[PDB]
Amino acid sequence: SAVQLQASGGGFVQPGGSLRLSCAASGWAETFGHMGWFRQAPGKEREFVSAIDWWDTVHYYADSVKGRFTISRDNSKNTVYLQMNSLRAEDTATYYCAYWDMDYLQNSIPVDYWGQGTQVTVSS
Amino acid sequence: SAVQLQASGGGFVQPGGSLRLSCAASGWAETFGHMGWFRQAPGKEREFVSAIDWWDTVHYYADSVKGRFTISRDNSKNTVYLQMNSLRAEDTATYYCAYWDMDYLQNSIPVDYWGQGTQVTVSS
Amino acid sequence: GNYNYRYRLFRKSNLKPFERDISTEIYQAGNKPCNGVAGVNCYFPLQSYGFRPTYGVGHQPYRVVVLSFELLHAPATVCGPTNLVKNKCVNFNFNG
Repeated sequence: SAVQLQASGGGFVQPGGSLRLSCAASGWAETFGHMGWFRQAPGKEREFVSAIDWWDTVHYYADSVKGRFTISRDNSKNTVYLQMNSLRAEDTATYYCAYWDMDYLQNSIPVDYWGQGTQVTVSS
Repeated sequence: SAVQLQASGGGFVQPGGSLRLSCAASGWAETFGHMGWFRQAPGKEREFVSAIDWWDTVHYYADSVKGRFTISRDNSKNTVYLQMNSLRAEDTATYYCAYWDMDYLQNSIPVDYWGQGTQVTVSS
Repeated sequence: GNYNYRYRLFRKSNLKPFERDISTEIYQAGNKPCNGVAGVNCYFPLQSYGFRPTYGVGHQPYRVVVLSFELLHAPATVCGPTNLVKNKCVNFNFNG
């Protein structure tokens, strides 16, 4: 029930473009649960970003990322993919991959796991 | 320990009906014991009904109540319910909301604290 | 989400009775060296608490206060509520 979720990649990109977030599990979990991301603006508290299951059936997007950020898992690669569009200010922060554990979502409240993140910077 | 119990609910159920009780707790206790109901069948000995763990990790059921009883604690007002599905016509008893003041129930006979009797008849 | 409250899970060493630990260094979890940089075989011992009123009671926050008395001699500090006799067999309760 301890995962060393491995994350890699990053770089510097320009505003108004698009990118992707990386979150891969390299440890032994507690079950086949949900995957997501959390962000923290400088001087602000950590903010929930997106939620998606192991089979991309349910698609919970944040309103700040709706219509632009399209999360989706993989046919076989076992990796959800938050593909961005038309980047705004709130989406540029230090991201941490989220991981919940549930099938039928009574509430999106219980978290179970955390992992490393990817250094994505969006500036001219 | 000195624990006060706040049980309410009941009514006049029917053959195949159901109940949705409540039992709030208030008062200092030696330990966080389990709430629940010791119902004696009318004229019978006090019998365990269904006990929930205070941490909501252990659920209990009995043959006389299986399939037609369930106990659940309110997360907001801390009033543990007794909500069931298709309770039979023989449960014309007075239900005491007893209180085992122990973290684990080795045996149900020693019931440190107790509750008030809920008298509900079952007839249309 | 009250993430201000935090707990520790990936701590290598146990704590003695009434021992405080405040170090937040990245915990080195295994074989591959990290040189103080989180990654393979390395976790952050501190984890924020997911604390919302919408939660399970077991997952719900609980405020715990622990008091450790010393029922022994020397002047105490707390003793709810006299006049000393000086030659007669009389029960005494001098500071405890």
